[PDB]
Amino acid sequence: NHTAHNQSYKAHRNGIKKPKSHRHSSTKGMDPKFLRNQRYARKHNK
Amino acid sequence: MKHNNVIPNGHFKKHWQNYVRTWFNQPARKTRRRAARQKKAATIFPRPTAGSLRPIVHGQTLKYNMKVRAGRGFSLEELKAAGIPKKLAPTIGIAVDHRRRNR
Amino acid sequence: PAGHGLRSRTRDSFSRAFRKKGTIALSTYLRIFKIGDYVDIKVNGAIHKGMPHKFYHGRTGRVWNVTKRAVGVEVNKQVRNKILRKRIHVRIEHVQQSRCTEEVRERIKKNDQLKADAKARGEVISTKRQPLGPKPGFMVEGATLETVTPIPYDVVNDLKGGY
Amino acid sequence: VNVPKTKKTYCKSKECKKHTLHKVTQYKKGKDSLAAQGKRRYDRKQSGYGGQTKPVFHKKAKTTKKIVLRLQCQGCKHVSQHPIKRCKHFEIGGDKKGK
Amino acid sequence: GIDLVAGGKSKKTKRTAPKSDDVYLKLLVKLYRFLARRTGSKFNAVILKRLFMSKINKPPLSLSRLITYATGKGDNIVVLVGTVTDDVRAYEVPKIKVCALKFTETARARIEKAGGECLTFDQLALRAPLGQNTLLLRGPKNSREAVKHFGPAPGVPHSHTKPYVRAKGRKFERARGKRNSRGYKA
RNA sequence: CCCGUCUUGAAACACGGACCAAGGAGUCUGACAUGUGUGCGAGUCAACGGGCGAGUAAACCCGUAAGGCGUAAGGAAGCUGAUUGGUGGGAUCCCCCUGAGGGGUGCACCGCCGACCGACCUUGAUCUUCUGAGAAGGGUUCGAGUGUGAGCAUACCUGUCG
RNA sequence: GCAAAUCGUUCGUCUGACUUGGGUAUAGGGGCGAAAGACUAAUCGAACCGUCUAGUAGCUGGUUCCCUCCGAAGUUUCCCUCAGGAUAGCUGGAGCUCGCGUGCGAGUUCUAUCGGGUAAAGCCAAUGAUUAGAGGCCUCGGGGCCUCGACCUAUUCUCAAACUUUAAAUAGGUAGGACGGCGCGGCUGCUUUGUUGAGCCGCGCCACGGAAUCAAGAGCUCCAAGUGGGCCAUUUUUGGUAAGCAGAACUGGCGAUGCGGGAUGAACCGGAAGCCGGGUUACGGUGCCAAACUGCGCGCUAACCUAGAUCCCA
RNA sequence: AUGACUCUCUUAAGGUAGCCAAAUGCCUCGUCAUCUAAUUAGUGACGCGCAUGAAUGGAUUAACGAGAUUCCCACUGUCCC
RNA sequence: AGCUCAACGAGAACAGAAAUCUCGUGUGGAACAGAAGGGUAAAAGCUCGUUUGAUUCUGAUUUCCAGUACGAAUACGAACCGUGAAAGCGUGGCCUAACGAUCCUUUAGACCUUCGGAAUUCGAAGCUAGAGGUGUCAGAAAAGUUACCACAGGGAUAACUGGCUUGUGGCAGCCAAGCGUUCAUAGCGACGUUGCUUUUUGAUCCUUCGAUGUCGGCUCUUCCUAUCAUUGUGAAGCAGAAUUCACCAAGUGUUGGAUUGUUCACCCACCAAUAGGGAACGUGAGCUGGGUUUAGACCGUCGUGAGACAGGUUAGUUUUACC
RNA sequence: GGAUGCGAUCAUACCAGCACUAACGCACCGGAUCCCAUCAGAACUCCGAAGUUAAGCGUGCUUGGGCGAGAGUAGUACUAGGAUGGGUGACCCCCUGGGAAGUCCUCGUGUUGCAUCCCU
Ligand SMILES: [K+]
Ligand SMILES: [K+]
Ligand SMILES: [K+]
Ligand SMILES: [K+]
Ligand SMILES: [K+]
Ligand SMILES: [K+]
Ligand SMILES: [K+]
Ligand SMILES: [K+]
Ligand SMILES: [K+]
Ligand SMILES: [K+]
Ligand SMILES: [K+]
Ligand SMILES: [K+]
Ligand SMILES: [K+]
Ligand SMILES: [K+]
Ligand SMILES: [K+]
Ligand SMILES: [K+]
Ligand SMILES: [K+]
Ligand SMILES: [K+]
Ligand SMILES: [K+]
Ligand SMILES: [K+]
Ligand SMILES: [K+]
Ligand SMILES: [K+]
Ligand SMILES: [K+]
Ligand SMILES: [K+]
Ligand SMILES: [Mg+2]
Ligand SMILES: [Mg+2]
Ligand SMILES: [Mg+2]
Ligand SMILES: [Mg+2]
Ligand SMILES: [Mg+2]
Ligand SMILES: [Mg+2]
Ligand SMILES: [Mg+2]
Ligand SMILES: [Mg+2]
Ligand SMILES: [Mg+2]
Ligand SMILES: [Mg+2]
Ligand SMILES: [Mg+2]
Ligand SMILES: [Mg+2]
Ligand SMILES: [Mg+2]
Ligand SMILES: [Mg+2]
Ligand SMILES: [Mg+2]
Ligand SMILES: [Mg+2]
Ligand SMILES: [Mg+2]
Ligand SMILES: [Mg+2]
Ligand SMILES: [Mg+2]
Ligand SMILES: [Mg+2]
Ligand SMILES: [Mg+2]
Ligand SMILES: [Mg+2]
Ligand SMILES: [Mg+2]
Ligand SMILES: [Mg+2]
Ligand SMILES: [Mg+2]
Ligand SMILES: [Mg+2]
Ligand SMILES: [Mg+2]
Ligand SMILES: [Mg+2]
Ligand SMILES: [Mg+2]
Ligand SMILES: [Mg+2]
Ligand SMILES: [Mg+2]
Ligand SMILES: [Mg+2]
Ligand SMILES: [Mg+2]
Ligand SMILES: [Mg+2]
Ligand SMILES: [Mg+2]
Ligand SMILES: [Mg+2]
Ligand SMILES: [Mg+2]
Ligand SMILES: [Mg+2]
Ligand SMILES: [Mg+2]
Ligand SMILES: [Mg+2]
Ligand SMILES: [Mg+2]
Ligand SMILES: [Mg+2]
Ligand SMILES: [Mg+2]
Ligand SMILES: [Mg+2]
Ligand SMILES: [Mg+2]
Ligand SMILES: [Mg+2]
Ligand SMILES: [Mg+2]
Ligand SMILES: [Mg+2]
Ligand SMILES: [Mg+2]
Ligand SMILES: [Mg+2]
Ligand SMILES: [Mg+2]
Ligand SMILES: [Mg+2]
Ligand SMILES: [Mg+2]
Ligand SMILES: [Mg+2]
Ligand SMILES: [Mg+2]
Ligand SMILES: [Mg+2]
Ligand SMILES: [Mg+2]
Ligand SMILES: [Mg+2]
Ligand SMILES: [Mg+2]
Ligand SMILES: [Mg+2]
Ligand SMILES: [Mg+2]
Ligand SMILES: [Mg+2]
Ligand SMILES: [Mg+2]
Ligand SMILES: [Mg+2]
Ligand SMILES: [Mg+2]
Ligand SMILES: [Mg+2]
Ligand SMILES: [Mg+2]
Ligand SMILES: [Mg+2]
Ligand SMILES: [Mg+2]
Ligand SMILES: [Mg+2]
Ligand SMILES: [Mg+2]
Ligand SMILES: [Mg+2]
Ligand SMILES: [Mg+2]
Ligand SMILES: [Mg+2]
Ligand SMILES: [Mg+2]
Ligand SMILES: [Mg+2]
Ligand SMILES: [Mg+2]
Ligand SMILES: [Mg+2]
Ligand SMILES: [Mg+2]
Ligand SMILES: [Mg+2]
Ligand SMILES: [Zn+2]
Repeated sequence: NHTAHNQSYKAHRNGIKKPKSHRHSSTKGMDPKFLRNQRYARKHNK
Repeated sequence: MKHNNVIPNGHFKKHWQNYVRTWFNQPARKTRRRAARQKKAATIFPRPTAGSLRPIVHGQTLKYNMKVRAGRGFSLEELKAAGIPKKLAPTIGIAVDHRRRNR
Repeated sequence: PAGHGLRSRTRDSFSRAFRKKGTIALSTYLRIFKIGDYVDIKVNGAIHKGMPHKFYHGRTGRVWNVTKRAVGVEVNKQVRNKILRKRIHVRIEHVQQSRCTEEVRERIKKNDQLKADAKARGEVISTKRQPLGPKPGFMVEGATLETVTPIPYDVVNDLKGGY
Repeated sequence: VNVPKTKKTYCKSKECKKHTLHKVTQYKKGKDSLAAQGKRRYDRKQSGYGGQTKPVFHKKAKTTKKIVLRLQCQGCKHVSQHPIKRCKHFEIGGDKKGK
Repeated sequence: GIDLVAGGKSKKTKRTAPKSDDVYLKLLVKLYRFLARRTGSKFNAVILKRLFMSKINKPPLSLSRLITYATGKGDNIVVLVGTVTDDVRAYEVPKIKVCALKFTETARARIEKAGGECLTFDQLALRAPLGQNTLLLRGPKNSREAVKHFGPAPGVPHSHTKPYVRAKGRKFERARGKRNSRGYKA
């Protein structure tokens, strides 16, 4: 019916793969009120 | 069906193998048509091998109305303006088209 | 779904601690959360809104967003051969500020000054920590020696308090 | 399930774009037209020989339907539709509890 | 027994030579095998590796993009392991020294008209054996149709991958799964 | 211990096989796709046909507003249609210095964030033929888009499908 | 076999609904049937012949040269899905981007910190189950002032996968710098009573690499095969009297793998392998079979039951 | 002991005349009689009959049967052998 | 917003175990629609006041998970509202379940788009959001029978033997309450408890479905012992006779018949005795074919019917050795 | 040294009984015209200042209950890894490591921020 036998072995053949971490992360899903103001702040930055 | 591929739509469910048209006679057709033209040229000598004179007509629809091409034959109004009776025109190598209008 | 509800198997994990029910102390609502801070997720059973899935209970994550009543938390989740960066929002009642990095900031300053004090005197050093190494030799003053010997067996003593 | 006769809800009409009084009535599916393209195609498919050419559902399972409230704004005289959960007994303007 | 993976051998594959049979390319490879070995120049090593690469790994460089990257660098020699194409969108062509595997007929004419020079990699070795005063450029590798179909599948969330469809229109993959009015949008 | 075979497991009291010769099974074709080789390149393709030509089914030549694919997308449609890059890493090269050094250069690629075109929404000084034009100003929306093209032809392996 | 229905003996009927020749009529979803689905040219619960037709098959069988390299899966989800398919995982090929110890990587530990409710424990703690007496014997019932039981107080025996205050071992998460820190300025339509915050930006300065060990290196993409019946063992563990039974958990093993040992054996012990010479071992052995002591020591056993004689293991 | 009789629920009608452990009865090798030294067989009876019954024909029946069954006499290599 | 519940204690005409009223104690022992768990006390419970956030517009995230959809849930943004003095709370139900694609139909919304020669008005077709349902719930439109049967396969899977197991069946031991006139143990062994056996039946599904001939009897050999008789002995509640218990012991023997296809059983009779079993439930190219288990046929019950019946009945081809 | 207002930590702070308190406070307390409030001026609300520290609040005490800490229970129970270890089995010793919990015993009974005021 079911079994986890051999599944950890399969996962470790090429894993465990950690996601690539970049200096800047996506802003999707953050507070739109904060994001909108930040966009204006960069627009008038000098 | 497997993997990421375009959805197949081959129209090969009938008895298509009985309706295959090969082109192995393509060189022969070129030879036969050239011989027919050569034979025709001697028959109508000294009349030009290009055949009857054809009019200039516009291409149809918005996609081709900027170009001109050969039409079927000169209209009756065109022949009358040129002073050529319609019954005499075809006998001197002028194509006649009694259907074409002049807008 | 598919045989298990959202809060299945949470009888013990999501229950309040013994004699620690009722009103939530207000120091929970006076905490300040900034982007980049580390927080430990600990589900409070009394607050039913903005509560994380049972998996994220007992996990430490990094704050990536701040809202009026909740903080966005990034939590690692192992799925087969990959680690996924799960971004979840949780009401601040379920999060505690983690002390996993409490030593880092104070350690950097000490390293910076030690290197500065060594740079002026032209003595190259290393500020790295080291694990417990072997102890040096030393002398121990003699004292009365208590002799330890095996004890004769007694069946009557093979029971807590004896038979 | 008992629903009040009137209800003060948001109106999407550009005239109002605000909360206004609405009259509550129950939606009822209209009569199927013979001129609808789907009906025109089905009648063509059914003509001649071949018998029934489309499936006919038989294994009914639901014992209820999702009742839809028809809310007519009293300002702009426009209608909005608001479905409610499944229920076996439904009425509009029934006597309230206790009263 | 030894506790290693594949007996400690590498499982990576890289091109150690060109796949082409072009006799002129093989002569260039021989020339730059010698230059890389006897000079230790990083420029020569990079040039040698790129001569092995397949066609898609040697994308063309438009003349207009060549001009923009060469602005303010007239003295330097532009080097491209690939083909230089002409761009009708560029109007003013300054004099420039360009070394490339191939120049299109229009690109060569425009460069030569402007007083520039079109060089081959054997001529570059005589002028810059170590790559001195060179501007090494690469064309856009991922600007092609095939790449648009790569990445996450078209049907997964947050995907802009182009699907494989035999035609374009309302009747070709615009229904269920592509809008909320038909099941879901994906 | 008898080979072949299905099988968790075959020397099997599992099946095929008395012996030898010869014959005997992933092919051809259409569509598409990735990869690679080759030609040309914002183009590419002599493909129907024509002109011919080894007295010739080949080869050679011909695209004049032909056609296919590409060169512009979004929208159901009416329609409208790309103001032309900022930044963190980074190959190579140049200078100083001879440090896990500091400046200049910053291609490819990746991450991040604007702008532009379109669907949807929103916005409207000033004009107009009253329904259009558009000064300014937008959006947690949506797109197989734009921000100095990369394609087309052809050969073959592999894969999906008829 | 004389014979794809015959032979021997024995039997039914024998002037009749009798037997038989020839002619003639009925033809395939049709005929004909005193009816057996009988018969219709050795073919009948739908004849025979040709064609459609190389009919379709998730099922059975087979599938043709050599070395070399890499090398699986019996698991996930969906499916009138359960002998199948797709999907993800595992695998190959093609590379590409970089890197050479300054690596930012790790089926490991160390340091700091966080979560837990199993094992055990607990009832002299809640809930439930449960044994016995003791005192008080106020007040209730029971019977005969007495008296048993209810009651109250302090004790007491024994318990729980769906009880618990408490509470391990093992395992789980996070962090240990150059994507760090500080200083001075700037941007905002967000935020504040407030250039107050928040985030970002510019400039300047500092940053011996900021635990150990290792690092036959790291990242990224494309195309695609096979597989989706598993089985065994230590330990945890459910159903079952039990099973070489059925079903799960972690790891290893077999399957795909020979080789030495266990007499013999897919899984036990040892150990994994190019073709050879020398040396030494692992497990297991050194009376013969059979390479190596009837080696050097102590004790126990005497089996007139086939004394006894090596993990799994009989 | 049995139930003519009475009470009560109830059907379109409640199996009547007959017949039966039947080629139809589960229980069952039913009970009694008979046949035998001995009978799960046979026959004759008995019947609250799992599940008998009237042209889905019931109950009989002389004559007939390469039809199923039991017994007796004759007969015998079926058997003792 | 105010209030505090279950229960108990002490009090009050009728009034009591239990009506209502008063005080006191009261960590929730109550209540919160439903299953269970968790959660909650100036509340999430109870009583009142005002109300419709059970609203409109997208997107993001979680659970499921392929990191697809659906359902459900959560955190924001932009509107419009409710409630409160206000902070604040409210996007249904305290939390964990309560539900549904394509096509088609129908409704709502947008002084919207199209009907392709140009217009107008009907009609029709589109765009956006809901509704009518698929419960086999990622969603065909679906009744039987075959004993007249067919094909592809399956030992992935039943009906024998064998194997594991031994609950059940069978056989044996230990303790000693009691029985035995007296007397635990001549002979017995309650309450318990330890085993053996594979001549019972089950459990399992490992071998066999390109087939291991499937009941019983007949015939014939060999083997076992847990000994019925026979040889030699010990014990007795063994006077004799007969009988019982136990030991060595498998050398020899263990029969003729009625009824039944039987295995089993039962009776008659003889006998020293008429013990129990194995050998692929020994034995079909050894027989036999009564039974079971093809096709004909009858009855009863069941079914509308075709037909069904570990119900009864009768007729029904038993092939080959020379390796 | 304290009180009061707002608090933080939420029993070392709770519960029970007994005892005690200068000053300013905090209370009890007086009244019901107005706002408000009920069956009920009890509560809530408003206005007030005659009386009292009786209660509340505060502090102390108890071989008090509870709670908190230690010791002990105990290297015990359990547990990770190992063995061609023992044993018919059930189970168990040893090796490399980790390591609890009632009873009993001792001790403790809050700490503290801002503001105002009293002791002054
Ligand atoms: K032809
Ligand atoms: K369950
Ligand atoms: K039809
Ligand atoms: K096979
Ligand atoms: K097989
Ligand atoms: K064989
Ligand atoms: K593909
Ligand atoms: K073209
Ligand atoms: K041409
Ligand atoms: K649209
Ligand atoms: K005769
Ligand atoms: K037929
Ligand atoms: K199948
Ligand atoms: K305990
Ligand atoms: K208890
Ligand atoms: K697959
Ligand atoms: K007869
Ligand atoms: K309230
Ligand atoms: K009370
Ligand atoms: K289904
Ligand atoms: K047994
Ligand atoms: K078989
Ligand atoms: K035989
Ligand atoms: K017969
Ligand atoms: Mg066909
Ligand atoms: Mg023409
Ligand atoms: Mg599902
Ligand atoms: Mg699951
Ligand atoms: Mg018609
Ligand atoms: Mg009709
Ligand atoms: Mg080696
Ligand atoms: Mg290998
Ligand atoms: Mg629809
Ligand atoms: Mg989605
Ligand atoms: Mg098998
Ligand atoms: Mg084999
Ligand atoms: Mg065998
Ligand atoms: Mg086979
Ligand atoms: Mg054979
Ligand atoms: Mg051959
Ligand atoms: Mg190509
Ligand atoms: Mg053209
Ligand atoms: Mg438009
Ligand atoms: Mg725009
Ligand atoms: Mg003869
Ligand atoms: Mg006919
Ligand atoms: Mg006849
Ligand atoms: Mg028949
Ligand atoms: Mg035929
Ligand atoms: Mg389906
Ligand atoms: Mg198979
Ligand atoms: Mg796959
Ligand atoms: Mg812990
Ligand atoms: Mg648990
Ligand atoms: Mg528990
Ligand atoms: Mg326990
Ligand atoms: Mg399979
Ligand atoms: Mg499976
Ligand atoms: Mg099995
Ligand atoms: Mg296999
Ligand atoms: Mg052995
Ligand atoms: Mg050797
Ligand atoms: Mg010796
Ligand atoms: Mg009668
Ligand atoms: Mg009868
Ligand atoms: Mg009889
Ligand atoms: Mg007889
Ligand atoms: Mg009779
Ligand atoms: Mg009847
Ligand atoms: Mg009848
Ligand atoms: Mg009769
Ligand atoms: Mg008669
Ligand atoms: Mg007759
Ligand atoms: Mg509940
Ligand atoms: Mg909600
Ligand atoms: Mg208000
Ligand atoms: Mg809800
Ligand atoms: Mg809710
Ligand atoms: Mg629907
Ligand atoms: Mg429609
Ligand atoms: Mg028209
Ligand atoms: Mg389904
Ligand atoms: Mg049928
Ligand atoms: Mg099997
Ligand atoms: Mg007994
Ligand atoms: Mg066979
Ligand atoms: Mg055979
Ligand atoms: Mg045989
Ligand atoms: Mg014996
Ligand atoms: Mg006597
Ligand atoms: Mg004998
Ligand atoms: Mg007989
Ligand atoms: Mg047997
Ligand atoms: Mg047999
Ligand atoms: Mg035989
Ligand atoms: Mg036979
Ligand atoms: Mg037989
Ligand atoms: Mg028979
Ligand atoms: Mg029959
Ligand atoms: Mg009937
Ligand atoms: Mg018969
Ligand atoms: Mg008063
Ligand atoms: Mg006082
Ligand atoms: Mg005390
Ligand atoms: Zn309105």
